[PDB]
Amino acid sequence: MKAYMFPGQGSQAKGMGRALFDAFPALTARADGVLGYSIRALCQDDPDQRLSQTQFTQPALYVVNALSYLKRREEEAPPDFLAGHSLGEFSALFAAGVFDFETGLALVKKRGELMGDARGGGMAAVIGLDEERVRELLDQNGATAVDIANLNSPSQVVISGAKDEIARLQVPFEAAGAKKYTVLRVSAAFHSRFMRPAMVEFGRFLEGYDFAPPKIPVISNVTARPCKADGIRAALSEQIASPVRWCESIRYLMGRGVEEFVECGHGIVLTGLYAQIRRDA
Ligand SMILES: [Ca+2]
Repeated sequence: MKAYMFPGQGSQAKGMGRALFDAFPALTARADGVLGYSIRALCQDDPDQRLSQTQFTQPALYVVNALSYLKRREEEAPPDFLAGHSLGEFSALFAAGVFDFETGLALVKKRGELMGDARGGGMAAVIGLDEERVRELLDQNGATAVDIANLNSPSQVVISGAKDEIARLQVPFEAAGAKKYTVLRVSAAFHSRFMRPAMVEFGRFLEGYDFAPPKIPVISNVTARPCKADGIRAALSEQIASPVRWCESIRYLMGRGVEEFVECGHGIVLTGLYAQIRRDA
């Protein structure tokens, strides 16, 4: 059995998707229709570093992920399971037939606007400590406005919360054995109950759409279990205010009997996470 993994923010790069745009002109033009700019120019030329601005990053990654998937479906057998990292979930649900290409793109455009417009708090990526050790350190250092935002591998965790606490935790984390601690360039403390207003707004936005049942199961970042057909809105809206349970999602699939994990989209970010999850499991 085989799973496709769709990457999210952080995996974008100038020049990405070039060959896919060439091969899928209809979807390239349809994407332009939703966005109002050339999607190819955004990805290839990266005008004014817009690719690092989340309201453009998210559409770019969605389109490249979606076209990467369709290329794979022409050339090899369908996957048995799908999973996407944050933005990646939207491309996973597109692949599963939950919504059409345009709808998915409209949803990520809105997601990018909400997250770009978000204010308050920050985030840091931590390499070299497990979840338990991270939780212990937050406690020990009195960081009661900081929580775990991403569980990406057994040694890769993202934390999220009050800006001053995110700053102050760096040295103690490094002294505890973190191989790297990097304060991220983001608008706000994503993936905490802090983002509840954005969650509510996105949920209400999603009421205006009509979804179809997934034809291939999609593992939710919120639950680390397959999305229910009647729970698409909760899975997508609550995701932005909930911890991203990526490591658990991959372990769930391994426990189900999935042996092959393939990254579907630009880069090798999820491939590297998979190597670490598999090495530990
Ligand atoms: Ca509806």
